[PDB]
Amino acid sequence: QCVNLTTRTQLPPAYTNSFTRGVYYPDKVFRSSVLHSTQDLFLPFFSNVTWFHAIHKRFDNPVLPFNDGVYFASTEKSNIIRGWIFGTTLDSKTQSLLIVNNATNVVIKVCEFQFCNDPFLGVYYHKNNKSWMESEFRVYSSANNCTFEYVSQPFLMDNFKNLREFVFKNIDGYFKIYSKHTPINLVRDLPQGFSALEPLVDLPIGINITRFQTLLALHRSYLTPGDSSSGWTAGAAAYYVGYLQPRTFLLKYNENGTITDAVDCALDPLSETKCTLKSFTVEKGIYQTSNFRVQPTESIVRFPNITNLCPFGEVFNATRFASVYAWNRKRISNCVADYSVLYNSASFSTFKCYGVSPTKLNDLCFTNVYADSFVIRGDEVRQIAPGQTGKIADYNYKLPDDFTGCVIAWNSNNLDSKVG
Amino acid sequence: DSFVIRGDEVRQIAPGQTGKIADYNYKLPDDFTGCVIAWNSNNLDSKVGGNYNYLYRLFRKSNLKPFERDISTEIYQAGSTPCNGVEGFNCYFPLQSYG
Amino acid sequence: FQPTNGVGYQPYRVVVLSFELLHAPATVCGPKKSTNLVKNKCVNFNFNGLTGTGVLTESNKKFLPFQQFGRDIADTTDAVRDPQTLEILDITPCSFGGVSVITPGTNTSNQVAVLYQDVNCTEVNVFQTRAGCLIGAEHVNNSYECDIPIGAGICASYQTSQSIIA
Amino acid sequence: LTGTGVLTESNKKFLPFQQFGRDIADTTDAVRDPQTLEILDITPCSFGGV
Amino acid sequence: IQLTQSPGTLSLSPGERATLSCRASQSISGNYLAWYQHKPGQAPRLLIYGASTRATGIPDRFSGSGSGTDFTLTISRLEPEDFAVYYCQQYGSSYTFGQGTKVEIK
Amino acid sequence: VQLVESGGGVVQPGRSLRLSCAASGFTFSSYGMHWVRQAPGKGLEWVALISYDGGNRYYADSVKGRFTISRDNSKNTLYLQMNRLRAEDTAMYYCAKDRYFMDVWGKGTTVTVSS
Ligand SMILES: *[C@@H]1O[C@H](CO)[C@@H](O[C@@H]2O[C@H](CO)[C@@H](O)[C@H](O)[C@H]2NC(C)=O)[C@H](O)[C@H]1NC(C)=O
Ligand SMILES: *[C@@H]1O[C@H](CO)[C@@H](O)[C@H](O)[C@H]1NC(C)=O
Ligand SMILES: *[C@@H]1O[C@H](CO)[C@@H](O)[C@H](O)[C@H]1NC(C)=O
Ligand SMILES: *[C@@H]1O[C@H](CO)[C@@H](O)[C@H](O)[C@H]1NC(C)=O
Ligand SMILES: *[C@@H]1O[C@H](CO)[C@@H](O)[C@H](O)[C@H]1NC(C)=O
Ligand SMILES: *[C@@H]1O[C@H](CO)[C@@H](O)[C@H](O)[C@H]1NC(C)=O
Ligand SMILES: *[C@@H]1O[C@H](CO)[C@@H](O)[C@H](O)[C@H]1NC(C)=O
Repeated sequence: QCVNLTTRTQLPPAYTNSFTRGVYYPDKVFRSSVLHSTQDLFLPFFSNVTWFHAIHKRFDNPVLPFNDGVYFASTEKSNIIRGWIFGTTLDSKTQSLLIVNNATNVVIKVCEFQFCNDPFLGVYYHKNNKSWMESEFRVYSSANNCTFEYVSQPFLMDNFKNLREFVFKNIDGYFKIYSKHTPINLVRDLPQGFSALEPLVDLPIGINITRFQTLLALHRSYLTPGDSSSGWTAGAAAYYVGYLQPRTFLLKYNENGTITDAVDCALDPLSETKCTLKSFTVEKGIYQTSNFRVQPTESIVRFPNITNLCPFGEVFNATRFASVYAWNRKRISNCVADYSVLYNSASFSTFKCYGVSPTKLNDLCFTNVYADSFVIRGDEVRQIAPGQTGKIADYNYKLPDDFTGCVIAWNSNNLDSKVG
Repeated sequence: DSFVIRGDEVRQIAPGQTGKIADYNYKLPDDFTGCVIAWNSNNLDSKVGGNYNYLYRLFRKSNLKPFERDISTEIYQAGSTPCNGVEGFNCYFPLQSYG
Repeated sequence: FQPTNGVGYQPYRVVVLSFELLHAPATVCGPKKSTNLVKNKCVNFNFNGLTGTGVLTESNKKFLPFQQFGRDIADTTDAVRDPQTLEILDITPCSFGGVSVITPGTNTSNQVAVLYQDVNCTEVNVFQTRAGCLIGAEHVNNSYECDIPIGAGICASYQTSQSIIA
Repeated sequence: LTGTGVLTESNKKFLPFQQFGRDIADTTDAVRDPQTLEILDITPCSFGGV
Repeated sequence: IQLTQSPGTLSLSPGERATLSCRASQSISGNYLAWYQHKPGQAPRLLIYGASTRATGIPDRFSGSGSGTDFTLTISRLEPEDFAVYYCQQYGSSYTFGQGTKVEIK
Repeated sequence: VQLVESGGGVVQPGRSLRLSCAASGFTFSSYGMHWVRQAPGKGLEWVALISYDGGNRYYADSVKGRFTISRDNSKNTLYLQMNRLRAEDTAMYYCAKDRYFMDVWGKGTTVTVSS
């Protein structure tokens, strides 16, 4: 159930260029004979994608990242690749996503799985039911914390006569999948051309994903030795992995409503021109498309090299306070203060700021700060605000309408109350 | 989304609010489209000796993103010396219990 | 102010902090360390709370002992006095300009030339003209009739094996 | 999704995952009936100057 | 396949090195040879498989060697918990066990 | 990962006894299951094995014709039917899961063949 598989045939990873591949309908809207520009996570044109082989005993199935998305394409003839795995650590300590394809059905689970190294689906014969079953317990050992399950029709269906391209995304709470099946006769690498991927599902798993791995099948027909890193043979099935990025595309639509072409606006200045003119044809001439701007490299922070703390302690933790009609004023100057600690302190029942927020207050310099302090009762606290009326705001302490500062108050019944 | 807070913290469940709950426990986006419902549960969620089963995050290195949940129980390193999972000076437990 | 008073009638200690941004040396700052200053480079600067993006260079502008900041016609900052060393530094906004693409029609060729307007061929087969930095067009001594106008007497066309020439 | 217009039969072949169509102005061009999966065109009701 | 273990009884003390042997009447296929530990009143516990592969949780003082008809289990520095009966087993042609070696305290 | 045997006790020579093994905590239907016995103060003796799917069975030479091993993958149980018992069959019978070798062992059921 957890056998290892450590055949040792080392070959370097290959790279290929994705000429025009990975385009998918961003929304479920119909468009015809129109050019539409949209920004979304796409596979840039002529992108540097890795290449992995499974030909004989060379197997390539490492754990790869899932930074923002994946364009997964597979040239197959025997459906050797059965599914994928998604997660952060791929062990029982965290939740993980699983996608596998049984004959004429799909199994999707979000459990805390404990995958063994070099997993895979096993195929054998059962001698009852008279049919070669496909038990999946080689992939994962245990399944804890299951929350989601789902079954549907095959995602993958029938040298390489067919091409299956997939697009995976991990948007806020939805795992979105776009797929396409294209027949081709090319056997070496990706066929240059164009083909759009139609969406398939959008699973609301709502988890965090950073790594992913692929699942393949093995052939042990001609003979079967004991379970070990041997006795397995993999037919010719290779796959390419590409990471998506936020990109602005200009999409074309035909009469039918299919895409059939597109343009990556940041590929080259000619693409910038095409996107600017909202056309795939550019007439002879000069066009203004963008603006060159040199960006800063680093920040420069300069302040006087002085060292002193503002005496907020003798203002807030003062032994006695003043009456509101004779409210005391303290002028704070020539010092450095941390308003973050003041805001952090939960001794205050009222902490309202105007024209500036306290979180963005410990990085702004002022020439002078005035600290007015007094004592009022509960229902009068609301009168200490710009544009308020009452006995206190009219006759005792009035705030301007352009006030820039914070109003802080706290219940002092334990200190400012007498039994009599 | 359902949870339990105290009275004076109810006002913090709103777009563009600040506080221990909105920063470290439950943050609402500014483009929020929905309703906030609350009711006094003193008859159900209070114990004569105090109900200490409802907790809240008191310390956190930064504010939560909208609709983010933080259930970590790591020791909050308040100072410069690492804590190595040891509570004490400048090493606080990030969760506090309501009375 | 009795202990048995209602909360609305209990005493509360109020502290009102008011901040004033007098155009003057800002002394009360919040707990933030300064950094070193880099000259002749595009940087995002912060001088006594005044922020912006630009190139900081040496200047010969004689600020008076009481003057800390300079301003331009648009009321934007022209120069500042370094709060640590009392020298005057000019603030020059970082180089920028429009980007134009000079191309023959797509019915002929997909090769294009890019003109960076009103910039020198520094920050960016490179031909410097008074219209900006022209990259991708070959400079040809032979004159011809203007085809695709660029400016300042320079025109471009698609000719010979074929390429864009200026 | 609400609006005013004349609902007619259409020959616009929406894909199985597509539910709504849109025009150049981003207004709704056609909809798929949620009960019977057919595509109906939406033509704004006749108007004009007097 | 008959497995003959030797010696019948081994008397040692903690800290010493123990060598246990297993001989098969026929060559073991695929090095399919396993070792098991049994304490009184307890079920057996896997120690070694594949002639040389340590089972999960087994400390590194246990090591297996040998091939063909001749196999050895070595305990490099005996601990008090290591005093027990040890059985070898082949699983390449049916499933047969040795008669056991008792490791006792001298 | 737990095996609990049942059905032990005294049985007169010549009569029959059926042992059962209840499994939980693992994918029972994917593992072969063995029976092993141990006479008092003597060594381990393999008795029988059944494949994960119940298609293949094998028995020790000393019990061929008399013992039958079976399993029920829907109920996570393995059974050992012991017919025509002899006094020399008295032993503790262990239920054990194949990993091949056996890596999970039950506590065993004591079977005494006596009058
Ligand atoms: C998803 O998980 C990854 C790693 O498991 C998180 O990345 C970490 O984010 C914290 C944020 O404070 C950093 O301090 C760590 O250094 C990051 N890890 C690494 C390896 O760099 C990521 O933040 C998680 N996503 C969410 C939304 O919490
Ligand atoms: C792709 O990467 C390889 C090295 O991994 C590099 O040699 C090659 O030039 C790259 N190609 C592109 C188009 O980035
Ligand atoms: C996940 O399993 C653990 C057992 O380790 C359990 O404590 C936890 O409550 C489970 N998760 C949920 C959401 O029930
Ligand atoms: C799609 O285009 C083909 C020819 O390009 C045409 O025959 C077909 O009818 C079109 N589809 C629809 C739904 O009109
Ligand atoms: C390109 O121009 C020629 C005439 O100069 C014209 O016949 C041809 O149709 C044009 N190409 C396209 C695609 O229209
Ligand atoms: C570009 O900079 C050089 C200095 O290296 C100067 O000689 C030349 O005149 C500058 N050209 C323009 C167009 O600014
Ligand atoms: C143009 O001619 C002058 C002298 O005749 C020569 O120095 C210069 O390099 C020529 N320019 C080109 C682009 O050939």
